[PDB]
Formats: sequence, structure tokens, C-alpha cells
Amino acid sequence: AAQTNAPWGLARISSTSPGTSTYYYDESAGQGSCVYVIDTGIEASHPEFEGRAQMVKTYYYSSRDGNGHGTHCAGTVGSRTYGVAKKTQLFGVKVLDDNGSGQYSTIIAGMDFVASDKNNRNCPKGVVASLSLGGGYSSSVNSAAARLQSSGVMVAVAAGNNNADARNYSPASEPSVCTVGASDRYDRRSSFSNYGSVLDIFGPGTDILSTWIGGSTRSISGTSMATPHVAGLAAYLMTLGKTTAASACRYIADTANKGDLSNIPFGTVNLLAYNNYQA
Ligand SMILES: N=C(N)NOCC[C@H](N)C(=O)O
Repeated sequence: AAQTNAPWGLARISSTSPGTSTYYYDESAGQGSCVYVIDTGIEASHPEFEGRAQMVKTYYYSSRDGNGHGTHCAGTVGSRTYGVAKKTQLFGVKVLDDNGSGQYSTIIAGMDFVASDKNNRNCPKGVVASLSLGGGYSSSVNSAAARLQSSGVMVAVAAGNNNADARNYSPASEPSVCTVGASDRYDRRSSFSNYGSVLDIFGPGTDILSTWIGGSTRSISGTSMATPHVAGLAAYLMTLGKTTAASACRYIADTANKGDLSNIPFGTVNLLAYNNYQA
């Protein structure tokens, strides 16, 4: 399938070169997979989600996304226009308040929730969790992410936005999950992207158009935007049968575009997520 006039990041993940604007992908499109978006919520009524999104858990007075961040990230995973995996099922877990803030204890509870809740969902092709959040190093936060991964969920986490080594942030620094840095449309490391040995992969993160609350759209930047590209890619590849939740991060690294990003510090991987789709 070909989506013309796609957001640059979608075109990038199906291309061997920057500077194109059509997204190419197998029509299976993540059907039969599920992606949990652990964030500020999801505006599931947005027409872009086509009934495929739902809130399953909140720790606050509402499950609605009063911020926009979680809706944007969910749109990059799986919205019809802005999403990588256009037929996946999206499940929202609201661990962040409407200002985008949340306590680590709530975030940990949300991760353990997903590890169990997947057993209440129909995801025959596999389960992914996208975590566009983080803070300072916490062994307990890292352990929660490791448990979620161990339970059979492909965990993708944002590297962070400090232009610093991600070893000092969680869950970014957990070795067993997929830690995602951000790139721009010219294949440069995004100016804010964290780096370091703990990164596994880069995805599009600067000037990313996606869904927003109020049935709207907007372009924003962050490792939060790169992470759902990778989460959606994992769901797409799992539906194709090319990999599994346990192996998807490594498979994405194996099959990435290699050596194409600029301003990658010595010792950080130079790997850009790529779907290797041939029409
Ligand atoms: N991945 C390799 N080696 N070839 O695929 C070509 C890309 C194809 N134009 C697409 O539909 O994206």
C-alpha cells in the first residue's frame, strides 16, 4: 500500500533515503496486534482512530486526555493518516495528569497493569507498549519496564530530551526494553535527543504531525514522538510474522537503515527504524 502526502516520519520509516513523502507498507497494517499507549490518555472519539482506540485504565478523575500528548503519540502508532500501524488496536492507560505529570509509583502501577491486562484483550499477533515518558534514574521504574517486557510485551520507551546520556533516565536506561532516540527530516539527530550506549534505535522525532485533542492535529517534537513510530513498527512487523515481542527491538535494529544519521556521538548506535517493505 502507498499513502501519498504522508507525514515525513512515516515516509522515512519506509525509505532508504530522506526527502520523500509517500509511506509504503503491507496492507495487513498491524491488524490483530495491540498497542498500549501509557501516557495522558487518548481521545478515542477522534475520527482518525476509526473506533480502534479505547481507554482501558486511568489513575485520575477522568480517562480523557486533557493534554493532547497521549493522543498525539497514539496517532503516530495507529491513526489512519498519521499512524505507522493503521489497523492495530490502541489501548490507553492514563498514568499522567492533564499537565503531563505523574508519580513514578503510578507509572509503575500502569506498567504492571498492562502486563496483566493483555490477558483480557484479543491480540493474536502480539502486544506492544509505548512509553513516551520518563524521569531521573530509578531502579524500580526500570524493573517495572523489564517485567512488562518479560511478560511478552514489546516495550518501547523514549530516550529523553536533555541532549544527555540516557543512562541517567528511566525507563530509558533499562537494558531489556527498546530505547528510542529522535531524528529530524534531514537525518540529523534531533537537537534535544538523548544519546548513549543504552539507545537501541532512532525514529522520527522533530516536527511530527499527528492527532490532537478536540478532533484536531498538530506538529510537535520529542523523543516522545519517535517512540510511537517504533512501537507502531513493532506491531506492524509482528502482524507480518517477521518477529515477536521478545525479539522485535533487536529485529528492528538488525533491519534498520545504518550509518545514515548525522551528529550521532561516538558510542551511540547509528540506526534508523525502517520497515524494509518492498512493493
Ligand atoms: N527494502 C528493500 N531492499 N526494497 O524495497 C524497496 C522499497 C519499496 N519502494 C517500498 O515500498 O518501500
